[PDB]
Amino acid sequence: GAYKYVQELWRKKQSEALHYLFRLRTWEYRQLNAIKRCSHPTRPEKARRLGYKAKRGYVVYRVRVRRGGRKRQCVHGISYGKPRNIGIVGLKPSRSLRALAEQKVGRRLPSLRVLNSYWVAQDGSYKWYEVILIDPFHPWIRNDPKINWICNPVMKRRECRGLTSAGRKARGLHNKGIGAMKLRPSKRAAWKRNHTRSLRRYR
Amino acid sequence: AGVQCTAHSWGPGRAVARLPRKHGGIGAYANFARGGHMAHPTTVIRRWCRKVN
Amino acid sequence: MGRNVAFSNMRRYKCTNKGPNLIKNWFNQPARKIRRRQTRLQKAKAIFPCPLQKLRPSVTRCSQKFNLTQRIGRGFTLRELQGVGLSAGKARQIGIAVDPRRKNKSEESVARNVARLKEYLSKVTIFSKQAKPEEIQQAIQHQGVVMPVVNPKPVITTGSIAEAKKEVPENLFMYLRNARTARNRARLAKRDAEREAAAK
Amino acid sequence: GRRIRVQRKGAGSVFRAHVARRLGAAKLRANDFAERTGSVRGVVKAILHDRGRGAPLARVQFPNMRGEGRVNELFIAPEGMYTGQEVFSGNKATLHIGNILPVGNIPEGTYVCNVEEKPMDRGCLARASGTYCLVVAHNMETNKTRIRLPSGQKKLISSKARAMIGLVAGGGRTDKPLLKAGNAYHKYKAKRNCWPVVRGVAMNPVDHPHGGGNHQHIGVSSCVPRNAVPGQKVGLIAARRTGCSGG
Amino acid sequence: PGKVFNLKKGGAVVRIVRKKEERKTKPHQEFVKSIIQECTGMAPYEMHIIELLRMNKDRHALRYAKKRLGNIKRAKAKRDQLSVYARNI
RNA sequence: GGCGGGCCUGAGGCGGCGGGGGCGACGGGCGGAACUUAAGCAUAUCAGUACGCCCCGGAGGAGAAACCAACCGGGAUUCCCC
RNA sequence: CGAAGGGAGGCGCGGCCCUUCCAAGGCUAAAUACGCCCCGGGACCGAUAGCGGACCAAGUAGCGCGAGCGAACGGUGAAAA
RNA sequence: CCACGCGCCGCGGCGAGCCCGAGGGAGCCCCCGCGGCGGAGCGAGCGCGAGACGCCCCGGGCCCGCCAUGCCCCUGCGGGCG
RNA sequence: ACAGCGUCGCGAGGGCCGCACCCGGCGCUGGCGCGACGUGAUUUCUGCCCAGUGCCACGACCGUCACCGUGAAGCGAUCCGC
Repeated sequence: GAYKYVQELWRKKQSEALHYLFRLRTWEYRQLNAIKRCSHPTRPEKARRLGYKAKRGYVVYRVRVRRGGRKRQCVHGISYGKPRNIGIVGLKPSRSLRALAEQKVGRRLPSLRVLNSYWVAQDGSYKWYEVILIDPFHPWIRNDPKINWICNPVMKRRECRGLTSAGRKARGLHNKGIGAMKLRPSKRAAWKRNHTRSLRRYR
Repeated sequence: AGVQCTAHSWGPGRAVARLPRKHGGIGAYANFARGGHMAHPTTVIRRWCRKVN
Repeated sequence: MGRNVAFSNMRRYKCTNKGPNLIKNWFNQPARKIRRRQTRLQKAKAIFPCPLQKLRPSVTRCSQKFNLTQRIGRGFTLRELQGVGLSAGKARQIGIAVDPRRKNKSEESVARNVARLKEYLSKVTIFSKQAKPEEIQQAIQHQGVVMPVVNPKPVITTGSIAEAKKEVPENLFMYLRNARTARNRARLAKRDAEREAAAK
Repeated sequence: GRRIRVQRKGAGSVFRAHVARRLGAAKLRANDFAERTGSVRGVVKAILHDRGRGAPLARVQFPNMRGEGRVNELFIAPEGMYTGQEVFSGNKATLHIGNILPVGNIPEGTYVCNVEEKPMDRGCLARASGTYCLVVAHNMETNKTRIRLPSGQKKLISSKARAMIGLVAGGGRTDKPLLKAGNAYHKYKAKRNCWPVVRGVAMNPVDHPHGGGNHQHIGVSSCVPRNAVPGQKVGLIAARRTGCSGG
Repeated sequence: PGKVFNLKKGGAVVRIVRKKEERKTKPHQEFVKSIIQECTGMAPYEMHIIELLRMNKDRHALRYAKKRLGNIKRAKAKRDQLSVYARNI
């Protein structure tokens, strides 16, 4: 039961021990490329929690995402329109950096499927997240009852369709009951059903 | 029906009428025009079934 | 045009010509009934002895507006199941739905549901040990809700005026009124007691 | 309004330097081990003309220290340098015109040109015709040398920084009047599309802030704040004073 | 008012479903926290609260804790835990 | 200072397999208007729409309560009536 | 900035209860939606109508540098006799 | 023109009731089928809560709620009566 | 437009522009330069005015003028000082 201790050590991040490890790790991740393959999960305990198993066809890729708010892509800093829509630099991104990271490593590797992402490091301009990607066509993954669900074609590009945990957090599905009543099948699908005019044959 | 054409009015000052016209000046998008939409097009949302107790 | 017209609470049509399609025509109604009957008929054929519907519990309709009526609920609690001595697997295998989320909330619910299970267990016949075709063919599929919950119609009982008089205080209306206002009459008393301390 | 000429200029596109047929980047020879200790000898193969530069350039060929060939350097030419001169670039270099030595080695009062703003920058200050910098003082404790830039401003540069002894050639080029608009067109064609110049008071209100009315007038004061906006800074930016005066 | 007014509410017995032997974290989790405390120590915010606890008492410590954390209940809990280290010194 | 071996991080090739692009609908993810309505017009409305981009499937998405409630309570999701 | 028992109960804040659940990991059928295309039907339109297009070659002929625009034209007779 | 919402008028069925809701019935003009709305109002609410007459209509009289004010008393900032 | 004539900014750890961002142009540049402006060859000159409005001060910090931080009070949200 070693992992109970490593979860406790990762609860104490500000500790001098882990601050040193976190500084060396970050100085190194800075010297590498944005999307890098990591041979092993740099966090074996967190990977295991999100479904990583050290079998062939399970891969870990670290993706570096830039830290800060969104700036709208309007030329010359001008968004012509009603005054409410005139604002370009104070906007906050709609999806978290954890979700942006998954979407970026999904485009880089369209053949693989994305399980989940964990935070590895952060700095004043960049946050690093590590993603677990599964090869749907590997024999070990196909012939495994536990992970053969990813091999199904509906799970193709899950991070493009907001079905990963980070994407589902952005859609508000991490919440149920009051407040989540108008965002269940989807925010758009609730709007369509609520605003549908049902002209029954006997009306 | 009648609205797949691209027609915009030529306008006042060409000695024509003010209705929407296509590229050659052919009248379009109007009940009076040949190939124009109906003024009030039939709809499938009419109540067809009446209710009896 | 005006005069006294109640104002409209209708909302303006949205996405009328462009957008998601917010109009649902119901011409597909006669043919949806036909498709749904066929799906039930084909599913029924696939399991001839087995009924389409699993036994589901009798549960009080939620809220004070329907407190005294009963409806069908998702499944039997594990306490109701222990009254008939059936595990969740065995209950589901014999067509009784099981809800491990439901908690009884009353002693009465367990008894009402335990009784209902006993009726079903006596009614259920299990075809095992080699399918004797004539006897499986002889079996009749039950159609519709198994044991549909019935809300008995109210009836007028008979009572002694004297026994009732002992149960209620005289001036019941005063007693009821004293209870409705008790918290407020005590808060005003506590407030008045402070206004007295002001003199000292 | 419309984007003004200054704004349109920063995207290049017609206002980009006419750099075709220019010899190359004129730069001091790279600092090397033989420059840092001792001196490398070069021979001035040619003194030629750069398309957009008034000052003559010079092809000096040094030996290749790294290997076996001969390496050619392009240098802004000090006046007096001749074809077949021997130019020494080194820490142990004699004080003759053309030689490149570190500024600490150069004595005070010496006219220097193509001075390095920071050591191993291969050229920065005093590169235009006639221009020169002078050695003012050396602080041998701070390893820094004061120089007077051609503007007059005094800069403390590292004693390690190198400079070519001499005054850049082409001296007194602006003394001659251009005389004709045509002579201006020929000078600017070798440089960038900046000529001819239309005054903003000539342009319509859209084109320039000075813009236009019934009479051609600057409207508000030509002086603009240093914190103006990018299309608003058009007249005299951050002027400490304006007007013709004594001194 | 969330309850309807029925003075006789309670016409059936009620299943007493509560408590379920309310339990603590367990010794093994406590033993894991100790091993990690020995090789981690205290975070900076915790050390600052410990100094306020040794001198400057608690209004300052609970004001710092509520800013550093985010709940009065969590802050009061941190102050009560950090007190043992401060009092022992 | 060389000389092999193990670990770890990478590099080049080779083999097997997989991805890519298409579809005026339905579906998921985002970026996102304005005409318009307010008898003017800034919030608001239009509209969480058009349109741009990305991504599946025959459906998709959702989904087995850190749920609702306040009762003589219920009990994943989706859909319909209200 | 950063918890450890924590979340919720449709008016914030501090206390005390009570009911009720366990987030920060994942899967999942059914009922539901829907064009092309195929199949049937209609109190539909009847050649200026109905798809822009019923004509053996309609997104064609033609027009525009291009993105794009975009027609007209049914019927001899029973038999070509 | 059509849909939908509201006002009022006529007409049909039924009447303190009334109702082809969605659905389900080897059944779709047949059968079965909830809300809802009406039946009690008034007050911001806590809450409290209508009979006395009358062809009909109008008016007066009186009752209920909201607001004040006396008086009496239980289970009392509560009940009764004005 | 022009040659001429001024005025202005700027020593590259810069200036002036581009610019959704990544990054660019002047710049293969370097004050006899680059950018910004007026006036418009000569000949002869260009007076007075710094109130107003600009602009500029390693020109002061006077009065004002924020988050933050720091005190005090509070049960805490908070509020009041600095």
